[PDB]
Amino acid sequence: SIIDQNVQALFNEISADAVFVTYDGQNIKKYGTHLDRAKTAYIPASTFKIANALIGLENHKATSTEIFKWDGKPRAWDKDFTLGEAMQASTVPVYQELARRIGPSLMQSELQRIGYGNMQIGTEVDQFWLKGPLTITPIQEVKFVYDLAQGQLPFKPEVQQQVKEMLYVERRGENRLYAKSGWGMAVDPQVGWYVGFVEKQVVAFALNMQMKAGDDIALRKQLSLDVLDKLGVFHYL
Repeated sequence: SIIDQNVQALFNEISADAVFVTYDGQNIKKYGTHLDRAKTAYIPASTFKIANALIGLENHKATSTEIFKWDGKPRAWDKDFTLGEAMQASTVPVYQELARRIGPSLMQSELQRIGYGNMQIGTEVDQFWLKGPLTITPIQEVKFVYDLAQGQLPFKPEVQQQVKEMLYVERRGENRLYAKSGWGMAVDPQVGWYVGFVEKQVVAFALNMQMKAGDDIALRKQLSLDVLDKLGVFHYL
């Protein structure tokens, strides 16, 4: 139980309300300073690129090799991107284009079919994950990416594999970290995400915390890695 205590003391210096959820396919565990966040719905922000990529590839609106060309309008995003490149750079305009290719009718039925969050897209097909009304709980996120890791989402296995590897961050020996960050700036309060999984057996995780303008952009990932290390899920080299 000192493992749990070590994790909790990490959050002790973090002033922002935070929860960190893990899921190993059987047990949900919750850490942080405000555990109720785990069952509160928030906008997915850029964590929604996982579901967007899946829906896009599944419905033949893009391939993982296709290049989304820069249109010359300044946005490091000022270049051509594959979905994979755009995933890691978190290039919002690229995924907005993908959403526009899917269209509101397909996006709506797909989110309903897979049961993603509250499954609400409103009237703007390229804004709903950034401004609402789409919301999802951290627990929902961890179960979602857990299924992705296992190829058990309701998509073609090849589609799940392609998106899975777009999330690949690093390996340590044989252990692999997959992750996607998010920062919903257009909502009040702002929400920060770091969701992913470690493939050893799979342990999915979701950091979910309050954000404010000026916050360190690297904190989400460093905090998450520190926690995964303390839990012994992904030890530092």
